[PDB]
This record gives sequence, structure tokens and C-alpha cells, in this order.
Amino acid sequence: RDPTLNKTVKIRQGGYKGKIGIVKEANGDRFRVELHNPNKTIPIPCSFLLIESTHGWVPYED
Amino acid sequence: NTPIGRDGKLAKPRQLHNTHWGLVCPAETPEGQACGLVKNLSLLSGISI
Amino acid sequence: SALFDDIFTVQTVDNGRYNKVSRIIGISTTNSAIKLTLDINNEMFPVSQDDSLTVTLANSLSLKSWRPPKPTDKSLADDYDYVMFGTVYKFEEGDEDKIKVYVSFGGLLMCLEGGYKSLASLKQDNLYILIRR
Amino acid sequence: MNAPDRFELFILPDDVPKLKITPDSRVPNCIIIKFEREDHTLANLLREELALYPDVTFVAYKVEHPLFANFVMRLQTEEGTRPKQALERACASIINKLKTLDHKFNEEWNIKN
Amino acid sequence: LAIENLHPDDRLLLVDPSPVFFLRRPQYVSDG
Amino acid sequence: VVASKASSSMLKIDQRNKKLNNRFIRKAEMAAVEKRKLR
Amino acid sequence: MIIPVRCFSCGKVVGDKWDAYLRLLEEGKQEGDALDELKLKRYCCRRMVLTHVDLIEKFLRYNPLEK
Amino acid sequence: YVDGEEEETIMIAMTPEDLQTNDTAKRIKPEMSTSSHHTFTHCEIHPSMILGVAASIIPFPDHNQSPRNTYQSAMGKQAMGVFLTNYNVRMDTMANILYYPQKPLAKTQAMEYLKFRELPAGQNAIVAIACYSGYNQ
Amino acid sequence: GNLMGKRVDFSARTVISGDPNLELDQVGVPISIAKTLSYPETVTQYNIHRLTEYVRNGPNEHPGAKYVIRDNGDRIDLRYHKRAGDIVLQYGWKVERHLMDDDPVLFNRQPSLHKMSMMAHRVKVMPYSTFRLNLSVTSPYNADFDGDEMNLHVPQSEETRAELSQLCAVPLQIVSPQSNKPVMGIVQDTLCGVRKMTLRDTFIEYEQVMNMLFWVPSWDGVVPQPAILKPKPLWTGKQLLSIAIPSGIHLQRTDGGNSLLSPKDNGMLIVDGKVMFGVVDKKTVGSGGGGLIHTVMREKGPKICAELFGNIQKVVNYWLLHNGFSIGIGDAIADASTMKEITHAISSAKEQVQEIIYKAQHNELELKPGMTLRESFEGEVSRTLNDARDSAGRSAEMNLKDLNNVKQMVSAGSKGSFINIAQMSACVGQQMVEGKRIAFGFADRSLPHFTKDDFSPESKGFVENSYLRGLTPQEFFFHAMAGREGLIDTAVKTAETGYIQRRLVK
Amino acid sequence: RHGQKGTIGVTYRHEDMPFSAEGIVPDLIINPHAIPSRMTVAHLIECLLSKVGSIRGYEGDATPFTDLTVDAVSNLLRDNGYQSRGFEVMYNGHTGKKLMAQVFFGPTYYQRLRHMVDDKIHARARGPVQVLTRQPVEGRSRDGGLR
Amino acid sequence: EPKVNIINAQDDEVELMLSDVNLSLANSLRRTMLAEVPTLAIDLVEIKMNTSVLADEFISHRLGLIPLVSEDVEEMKYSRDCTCEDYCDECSVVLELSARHEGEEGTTDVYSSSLIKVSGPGNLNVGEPVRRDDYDQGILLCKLRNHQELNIRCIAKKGIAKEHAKWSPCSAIAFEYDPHNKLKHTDFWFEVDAKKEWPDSKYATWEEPPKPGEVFDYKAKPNRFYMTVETTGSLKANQVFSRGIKTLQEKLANVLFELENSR
RNA sequence: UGCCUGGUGUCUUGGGUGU
Ligand SMILES: [Mg+2]
Ligand SMILES: [Zn+2]
Ligand SMILES: [Zn+2]
Repeated sequence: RDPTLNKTVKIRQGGYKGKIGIVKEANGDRFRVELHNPNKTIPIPCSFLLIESTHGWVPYED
Repeated sequence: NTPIGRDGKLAKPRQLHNTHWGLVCPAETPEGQACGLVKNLSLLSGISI
Repeated sequence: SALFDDIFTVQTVDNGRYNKVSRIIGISTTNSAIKLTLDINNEMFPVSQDDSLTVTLANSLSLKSWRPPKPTDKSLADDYDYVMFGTVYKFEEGDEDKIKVYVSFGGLLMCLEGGYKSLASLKQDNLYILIRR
Repeated sequence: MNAPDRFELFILPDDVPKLKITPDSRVPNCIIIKFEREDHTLANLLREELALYPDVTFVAYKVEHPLFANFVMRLQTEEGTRPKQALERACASIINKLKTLDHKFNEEWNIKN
Repeated sequence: LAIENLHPDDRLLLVDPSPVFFLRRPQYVSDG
Repeated sequence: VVASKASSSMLKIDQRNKKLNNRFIRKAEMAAVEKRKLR
Repeated sequence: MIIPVRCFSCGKVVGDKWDAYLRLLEEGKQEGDALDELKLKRYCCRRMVLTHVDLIEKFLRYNPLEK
Repeated sequence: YVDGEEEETIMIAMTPEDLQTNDTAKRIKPEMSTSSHHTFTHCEIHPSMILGVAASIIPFPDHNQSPRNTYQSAMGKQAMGVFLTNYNVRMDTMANILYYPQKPLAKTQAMEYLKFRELPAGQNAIVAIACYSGYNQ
Repeated sequence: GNLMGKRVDFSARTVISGDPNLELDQVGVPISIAKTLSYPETVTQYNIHRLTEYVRNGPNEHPGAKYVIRDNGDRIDLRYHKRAGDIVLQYGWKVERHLMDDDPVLFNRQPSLHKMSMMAHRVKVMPYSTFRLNLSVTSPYNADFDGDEMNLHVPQSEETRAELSQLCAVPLQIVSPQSNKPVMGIVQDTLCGVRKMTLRDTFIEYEQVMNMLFWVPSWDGVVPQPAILKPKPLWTGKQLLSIAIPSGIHLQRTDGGNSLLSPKDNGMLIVDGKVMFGVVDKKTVGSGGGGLIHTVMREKGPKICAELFGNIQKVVNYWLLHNGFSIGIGDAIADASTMKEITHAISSAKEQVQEIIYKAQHNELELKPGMTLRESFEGEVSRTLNDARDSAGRSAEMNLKDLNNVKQMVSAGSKGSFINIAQMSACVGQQMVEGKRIAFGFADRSLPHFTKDDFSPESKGFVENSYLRGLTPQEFFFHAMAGREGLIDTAVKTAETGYIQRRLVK
Repeated sequence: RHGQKGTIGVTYRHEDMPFSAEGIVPDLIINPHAIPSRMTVAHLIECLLSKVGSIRGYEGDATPFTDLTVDAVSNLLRDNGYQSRGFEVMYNGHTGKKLMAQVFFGPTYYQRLRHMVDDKIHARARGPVQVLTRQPVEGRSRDGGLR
Repeated sequence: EPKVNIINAQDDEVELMLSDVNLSLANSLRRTMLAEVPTLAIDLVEIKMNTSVLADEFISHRLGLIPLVSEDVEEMKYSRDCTCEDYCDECSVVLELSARHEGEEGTTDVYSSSLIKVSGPGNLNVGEPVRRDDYDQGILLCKLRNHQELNIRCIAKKGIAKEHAKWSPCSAIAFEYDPHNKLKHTDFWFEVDAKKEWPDSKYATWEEPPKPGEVFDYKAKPNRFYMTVETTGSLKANQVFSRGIKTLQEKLANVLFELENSR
């Protein structure tokens, strides 16, 4: 049931590399992540995300 | 504030009178309904106690 | 080739309101009763009172998009110091021998008074004026 | 809220070509060039360089809207010359001018250092 | 000493190669 | 209070500027009024 | 609130000249002479230091919320 | 102190210069030739004190059309500044604080007692009056 | 409150801004508003591919869609659908797609005094959060960009879209039935720049002419021959303006009985869309009747007339951008030779008023029939003072050079008039409250700084100074009284006029 | 401070603004047409006085009903090497060519008002309705409709 | 054919005269130096603790404006063009700041000298905040009183001034040509006489004033340009000029490559 | 195999914004 929803994530590629966000929408292959840095929400592919875990940053295998 | 209200309005209460010199601001007043009815004390004015 | 030719002596030069434009009034030396009122650009062709100007009017410069002239080609304008191109917006067939031709070179106005015989051929849509000094 | 990203002024999308050329058939030997993610810096340089070539009879450019980073240029040469060759010659000539300018500035700076 | 203590003729020698009433010197605490 | 160094410096500058203004503005006004009188 | 890092108009860095400006004013130099001594030529830069009001000295007087 | 009813019976001078008897820029004082002589009883402390708190911010209010003075008096109460120095410890429904307030370069003497120098509500911008690109019409 | 007028759906509201680079009948719509509003488009075999693309894009990507409506009326929300790509569209369904370019929308500003306050524009989606208008339409809306807001209403049907595009469209509303004259004309700095650009001594080089010609959308690709061919090719501003005018337009106007040689460059003569002489200003491209806009609308139709605004605005705006125009404090100043004339005129008027006062006080004053002695005296004094202000203002105006910026703005008709020059430079004049001079609010005097029974001009509200020179405290107070009267009169008459118009409409 | 309210129409970068010979670009450009009809001469006088004050390091005294005249400020401005009326020769940002008209130029005190567009923009397709009348509710905060 | 003549030279500003170039080329060079020369500036701030009276984003904005040495920024890569997951040492520079006030009296000033470079590209002279001298404390960042601490970690990236003004290497580029107005490119507003009402240009002595009897020359073009380049210290003046020229060359070469590959 | 949510008072009053 979209386990990565409402989880802190970091962007590793594209024009937003290294920005912390929170996943809001998880329909599929296109995740809506709100950014902490500006006040906006952007779409992003799943391959571009690094989901936070108990041990550092983990790629899209959470 | 001048409690004359809106009903039965007239231009004379809203006008800036000669005797207002030095006691209320000639420039500062709201816009619309309360124009002229709301006044601001001049910068050296006082009220007797 | 050329539709009119004469030599004029400048009577008056009026700058007036403007800085780059002058009104000059001239009468033909060979024939009085021919007048020329003209707007000119001061900065390019400055004139003074009592100057002598050779004025020529032609309907073509030969011997539609405008192009910068190549240095190799030659045209009628090679012999003159000031060439303008304008449209004739009035041909007053006036009294017995009083004919007025009004020409506007993009807002710079010219009026040519003269007899019918001299200005008969000037009934064209567009005219070049060629001034030499 | 509706403000676009600032990097869109110079970062080119993959599907958008940097340079699209379409002929202008109203007059002979004329082309219309659409530059993407460019502004007056390149446009004015190219225009004033091309205006001096004897074989270029019309060159102009315009920026349609300040809020979009692109400009469109109209070029029209003589019968002998293809316009794209004239554009390439202009680019190469400006590059050589900049190169000699850099060399001379370096020489002067070393002298006055 | 200061410019005032200078001789008037020597003050005349000080020529630029007067205060105005509407140029105040800035403050930070104001008053009231 | 134990005011900071910047605040103390600002207070000294303010006192000096107040004195200088009170002197110079008054002098300039006195210079101008006599000229306006004699005209 | 606190001296801006860059001049708004042109972009010269004026944030490192506040302390020097106050030191110069302390010694009796006039404001124009103090600004000239710091090499602030354009009046766009001069208005940044001349018209700055230092409010952080008032915010710091409140007791810190943590310890 | 005089009130609005005692003012009916007094003769006031506008400035201390009025107590005693060809430039294209300076203004013109009233001639007052109807009276052979005057016996003033009071003098105004300063005429610019007839203005209120909001109208004491305008510089050169006597060079302006009066409706513009009224509009500025209205709009000066909507300018974001620093309303108080303890805005951190206050819980207001709304609060707007300007990052870098600056005091005006052209100030008035009445701004000293309104603390406008210490809690200003604006900035000095380099303004150019021009028809540049048609986007400021 | 609920039947004659009610709140409605499918509408938006935000601040308006100006855009010189928009056609006359175009409005700039923010992206967020375009995403929020929608238009239900019926799926047919001409647009099923495009509509499927829109459905795939979803409600967050532009162009996109918000809902899919089946034949039975059920709504499929695309936010909460996990299988949006697994939706196939059948003919007859509706897709509530996003607002797109060239969609007709009704645009409105309150109060809606006349029918030109609601007009239909074409949508153009733009960044940032303000509605954007071509500045020629700011006149019918009575709108400016100091904070005004305007309303947008989206049609929701093919019939309603056709009605908006065929009846309320902006090009169809250029000429009004109220006074059979255009309601939209060239305004503000475009008017000022078309006056400056069409002066007799404005010449343009080849490289600038090429740029100016490329800016005209309707240009046919042929450069006109320059007015001056030798020694240097130069074009005049009239040529570049005539480039923007459609061919086949004839316009003739006589200003002050000028001859066909037009020594002062006044009047007008446009032959086959080419300007022969005459400076183009408010009398030609303004909103008055019989001008260029009215002629083009009658001759060529609403579409060409709408394109005329864009052509003229683009050319003039480019020229004025690369030429410049400003105004300064030096433009409100008159030399000493004129200031002494103004002072002498004002002193003479004050002496005349003093003589009238003496004559009235010694019963030597003639009485105007139907008016008392006091009324006749007051009328004569008011007339004398008004004539004084007019004379001083005329002297100041005649002083001004051609390069004066205020004079240029007044001459173009873009902004200001003669009274503004008079008051800024020469004399503010007499302040009238309720049609009379300043009354005696105190006991037999206007202020406690005057002696009793003083009828001198300065004692009853005659501001002798100018705005540049500055007002004395008494003049300041009297002028404030007059301004307060103006504000009150406006704020009171507006309600009476609104009631009258409502009764008339009912 | 003279009733000259307005809204931002567009933002240009540093290199697109007109600049003076010494590299100063304005923070803000206003139309000349704002002045003549409204007759806010105090705006121009304040700009001139502020220019002189920032050049000389003083604060101008703009108290009303004083003896300050425009000619004194102009003399002070001329003594500092600027045009006495405040004009400046200014260059075009796009092409670098001089502008044919000189530009009035100087610092002025501006203030930011509470009315921002992002607090006023509002749109509605469908949403809550009143219980009594089943018409759209009133208010931007409540996702209401327009009347 | 183009010529360069340097009038004054310094580490932070150079005053030079260009000649035998078109006005468009000089203006394009000025624009490129203003807004297209890449530099290095702080672009992400991770605030681990901030108990000062300033807001977190206030301090972040202040940090972004601090100039950093960008001498070897050419070797560095753009963040969006680096294939590395997260940020590596080849596309970012990590600086760390830690400030604290000890004692129950006094105020501590936090300067840009306290920014300590932690990681960055190997042997590249980038990232260090610019200092006027060895004893210059730098830009004032914040102020602290007792028990107030600021502990942040900042990441610097490469960018241009088009994206944000913090990446601009220049402050103000004075630009000027034709001091005596022989080309009549401007028309002088005046009240009595235009000659004595307008101040002379600072380069008026570098060109001969027109003769009283001289006629207007319609064949002349602007030929000599006087321009002064001031920098913020991140790049030297000569580096700014040379890199602006190189950036313009790269842009033109890219256009040429696009044209040649279009066919 | 553990499986995802749309539902928002009312009435007064005040202060404002654009005409
Ligand atoms: Mg408005
Ligand atoms: Zn600066
Ligand atoms: Zn990397």
C-alpha cells in the first residue's frame, strides 16, 4: 500500500539534486514530492529518489 | 469618531471646517462611507481633563 | 530620363521649430514665376541663403524590395549630392498657366509652382528629386 | 506559486531543438531562424555582424516576449549566397575577433602587471 | 586648535580645487 | 545593562551629531534670516 | 535588521564595512568622509550604509528562549 | 493653551518673523496691506504641527495636490515595517516584518517623535522615471 | 440576492497587469487558474487521440484533464484513479480538460456600467499570478494596474462558446452605440511615442528600420524605399507608421485651416494607407470619432481593426524603447523672464480686486441684474481671479520649449492638460468650496491669522504660489478644504448615480 | 510617500536594465505619465534631495513650510559633478546604445503594501454550496464562488 | 584589427579601452561578464541548530550571498550534469560553520571567516570564502548572546547569474563611449545653454573636442569604448574579462555546431 | 498478503481594497 508514502526522501538526479522532500502522491512511476527548500511540490520518477531508512540513504528498493 | 451614521447623511458634517485648524489633521481621513466623519488629532493637540 | 531640370537661387531658409529640417524657397534663374518650397535635412545637405541649387526631377534612377546599393552598379544618383524619393499627392490644374505640384518625401513636403508647359510631365505617382551643389 | 524555475532561462529540454530553421517563401532566398534559450546577448552580436556583409540584404531579430527565453531571426541574402553559409561565416568571424581580443588583452595585462 | 584658530588670511588660502540648514547629520537614537 | 560596544559607539556618535547639528543649523538659520531681513 | 551583504542596486559587498564605518564615525570623521574612506563611490552603495538601521541590537536584548 | 472657542478672539502670527515689518524659486508671503498696523497676541510654535501622525511622514506635503496627501495618509498604515521589537515572543494572527528596513534619506522633523527612524517601514530604491519597454504603463 | 443575481461556479479572480505583447482580444491566464478551471469537451472521432493524451497527462500536468464523464452521467475523478492509463474513451463521453489557448472566456470588471465592461477574450496561458491585458482595452473597462481585479467566467458548452465568440468578442465592441465613436484607442506612452516618432525631424537608420519592420506581424516582406537615398539612406517615422496601416485607407483632416503645405505639420492626410503629412496624436489614433480607428473599422472590419492596434503598438513601443522618454523636476520650472511676467500679472489682478473692494465699500459698484450687491461683488472677484490664473498659466505654457517633457505629454494628449501646467509652474489659483470662495468659519474671518472683515484675495482662499514654489500654511489649509470637498462630492454622488441607473434599467 | 501606488509589471535582470555611465542600474522604473496629471512635484523634489544627501552623506530636511528651495538643492547637486536638475545620460541595456532622452534618476523611499497577488488569486470549478440555497459559498478562504 | 588598451589595473577592478570593435560586441561582452560567467556560491544550507534571533531562511539567504573563491571553477562540473548519486567531491564543495557565545555577558559576532572548508575537489583552488587580507574578518553573518548557538553545514555549487544574482562575479560594469557626442546619439535637455549645464565626462580629455566650424559627420560609427570591470573578489578582473570572452566564444561555437549538424 | 478518508456553522459587527 505504497510503503514510501509520507516518508522523507532525497533527490539524486535532475535539476533538484540533493534536496530533501516528503512523498505525497504514489500512484505509480511518478511520485509527487513536496520540497522543504521552496514552497512547492514537484513530480519526479521513482528512479530519481533516495528513501531514508534507519541506516543512511537507500535507493528505490525500500 | 463622529456618530452621525449613514442614514440622513449630509455634506456639511463631513466637510473640513475653518475651526479645525490646528486641532485635527486636514489630510488624514478614510475613504468611502466614513470620509470626513473620522478625524485624527493634530500632533500637538490635547483634550481637557 | 529626367522629367524636369532647372537652377534655383535660395531666397529664404527657415529652421523654425525643428533642428534637422529646413524650409528653403527658391525661384528659377532662367524663368521667374517658378517657385520651389522644399524640406531638406540640414545635417546631410546644409544650405545657406543665396545659394545656387541644380534641381532635377525624375521618375526613375535607371540609365520591389529596397536593397543597399552595390558599389559596382551605377545610377542617375551618382551625379548629385542629395536624392529623395516621394509620392505626388496633389496636381493642382489651376488657372490659365498656374500649376502646383505637391510632393511628400515621407513627410518632408515640396511644392512646385510653374507654368503648364514646364510641369506637364510631372503627373506621376512617385518622383525622385535630385539636388546638386 | 506560478513563478517558473530560473534554470529554464538557459537549460534546454531534450525534445526542444536549440535551433530551428524554416524558409520564408514570401521573398527569395530568405530563412527564419528560431533560437531557443537565448536572448539579446547572442542575437545583437550576430545581427550587427551580419549587417556589414555585402551579400546580406536583410537581417533582423525580435524577442517576442520577455518572459520567454527565445528569439527569432530573419535573414535574407543575395542570389549567389545561401543564408546559412552567411550565418556560419558570421559566427566564425566573431569567434576570430574574440580570439584576437583575448590575445591582445593578455599581452597588455602581462605588460602592465 | 582647529580651522577656526587659523588666521583669516590663511583660511583664505584654503581654496577648494558653508553649511546649509536643510542637511542634517544623521542620528540613531532620535528623541522623545 | 552592560551595553555592547556597537551600541556605546552609536550613542557617542549620536551625542556628537546632535551637538553639531544644534550648532550648525542654528548658525545657518541666523545667517539666512539677517540676509532676508536686509533685502 | 542587520547590514545587508550586497548592495541592492549593483551588488558590491558592503556587509564587511559596518564595523569599520562605526569605528570611523567614532573618531569624529563625518559621514561623507567615512564613506569615502571605505571606497564607496556610487551613491547606490552609499545609501546602503548611510540609511541602515541596526535592529538586531534591540532583538538581542531579549532573554534567549533556550539554555 | 487655547481651544476652538478662545481662538475666535485672538490674533495669531504664523511665524516669529511675522512679528516685525525678486527670486523665482522662493514662495511669496501674504502682503496683509488692509491693516495699517497689527497687534498680535500669540505666535504659532511651528505651522507644520497642524498635521497628524500619518501625514507627518510625507516629505514636502505643501508641494503636493491634497488628495494625494490623503491617499498617502491612507496607504502609510498598510506599509510593512517593524511594528515592535518583541515580535518573536508575540502570537499575533498576522505579522509582516521587512528584512532590511532603511530610514528615509529625505525626512521631516516630526519623524523624530514618531520613532520612524528606529522602526522604519520602507526602503530607499534607486528609481528611474522612463518609458522603457511599455511594461510600466 | 439569490434569483436576479447569484454566485456561480467556473470563475476566477486575480489582479490585472499590462502586456504590450498581447493582441487586442487576448488575456493572459496564470497556469494555476488554467489548471483549476475546466471545459467539458465531447469525445468525437476528430479529437479522441488528443483527449486520450490529455487523460494520460493527468490533472497535474499541462495540458491535462480533471474528470471523465460517462454517458450515464457518472464522473471519473483522475486524482483518485490508480488506473488512469487503463481508461478508454468512447464517443459521446466528456473530458473536463484544462483551460487551453484560444479558448473564449468572458472577462469582467465591477462596477459594470455599460455593456463594454463584459467582453470575451482568447486565453493565453502564461506564468506568474496576474491577468494580463493589452493596454488598449483598459479604457472600456475603466481599469488600471494599481491594484484592480477582474473576473473571468468560463463557458461550459458549444452553444455558449459560439455565443461568446460571435457576439461579445472584443473586436466587435470597438465602436459603441452610445456615441457612435470608438471606445478603444492608442493610449499612454504609445500615444506619446507615436507623436514623437512621427515628428518631421525623426529619421531612422537602415539597421533600426529592419528591426522595426520585422516587428510588424502583418508586414509583407518588402522594405519601402527610404525618403532620403543619398548621401545616407534614411527613413522617416511616418514611413514606419504607414507600414502598420492597412492599404486602402483614406483620411483627411484640417486643423486650424492649414494649407496643403502644412508649415506647422498639423492636419492630416493619409492616402492609400500612407501618411503624407501631419503629426499623429490623439486627434488621429485616439478614441474620438472620424479618426483612423473608426475609418479602419468601417472600411476593413473588426479583425483588421483589432490587428491595427497590435501593429501600431509594437512598432511605436520598439522605437520608444530604443529612443527613451523621461520627466524631471527641471520640466516644471520656468525662467526668470516668465516668472516676472507671472508675478506682474498676479499683482495686477490683486490690485484690480482691491479696486473692486474699494468701489463696493463706497457704493460705487454696478449691480448685476438678478443678484444682490454681495453676489455681484463675489462674482466679479471670482471672474477676475480666474482670469488671472488663466493668464499666468498661458504665459508659462508659451514659455515652454519643444523639448519640455510635460509639454510633449500635453501635446500628444496622452496625459495632462493646460491647467496642470499652469498649477505646477505658474499659480494654483482660487480654491472654491461649494461653488464659493472660502467662507468665514471663524467670527468674521477665515483663519485666526487674519484681521476681521478682510476680503483680500489671499484671505479667502487664493493660492498665489505654484506647486513647484510651495504653498504657505494658510494656502495649504484652504487647498486641503477644497480637496476634501472634492472627495466628499465623489463619494456621495456615486450612490445617487447608481440608484438612478438601476431605476432606468428596471 | 506621495500617493503613487502601483504594482510590479515585469522583472528585468541586471544586464537588461538601462545603466548610467558609471554602471548604476535602477531598482525600479516608473512611467512619466504618473506625474503630470496628479501633480506630485514633491516626488521629484524628494528624489533630488535624496540624491544630494546620499552623495554628500547627509539626511535631507523635508519639513514643510521651510525656506528650502529647489535652486539651492540644484546648486548643491551641480557642485558634486552631476546635472543640476537630476537628469543622467543613460544607455540601453539590450544594445548598449545611448538613449536619445536623458533619464531622471535618483533614490526615493518606497514602501511595500500588504496587498499581494498571491493573497488575492482565486479560482473555482466546483465545491461547497450553502445548505439553504444550494449556491456556491462566499469567500476565497472557503473556496467560494464569484457573484 | 581589434585593440585593447589598459588604463588602470588592480586585483579587483580593471579600467580598459576597447577600440576597432562594434558597439554590439562590447555590449555583448559586458552582458556576458555580468550574467554568464560561472562562479561558486552556497546553494544548500542544512541547519543542524539555530537558536539565534534571525530566522533560518534569513541566515540561509545571507549565506548564499557570501562570495567564495572560484578560480578553478572550470574544472568543476554542474550539479545537474554529474552522474554521481547525491553530491560528490567533483560537483560540490562542503563548508561548515559553528558559532557559540561563552559567558553570561557580551555579544559574539559571527563572521564569514568562521566558514571552514570540509570537502571539495582535489587540489582545486575553490570554495574558500574570499578575504581581503589575512586579518580581514569578512562579512558579518550574525550576532549571538549567551546560550545562543549556530551550527550549519553549507554546500556550494557552480552556477551563473542568470539563475540567481549570487553567482554574479561582477558588481557594476561602467560602460561609456563618445564623450563629446560627435555622433549625436543623445540630445541634451537644457534650460539656457546645453554646453555649460551638463558635466563633462570623465574621459572627455581622451578625445579631441569638435571644432567650432566642423560639420556633422554622417559616416562615423562608435569606435572607442571605455569600460571598468569591478569584481566581488571571487574572480580577479583579468579572469573575469578572459572568461567572459571564452564564454562568448563557447556560445558562438555551440551555435556553429548546431548549424553544421542540422544538415 | 496487510491494504486508503473527502465533510464543513450561522448571525452580527468592525476595519480595509478598487471604482
Ligand atoms: Mg486603480
Ligand atoms: Zn551599489
Ligand atoms: Zn558529483
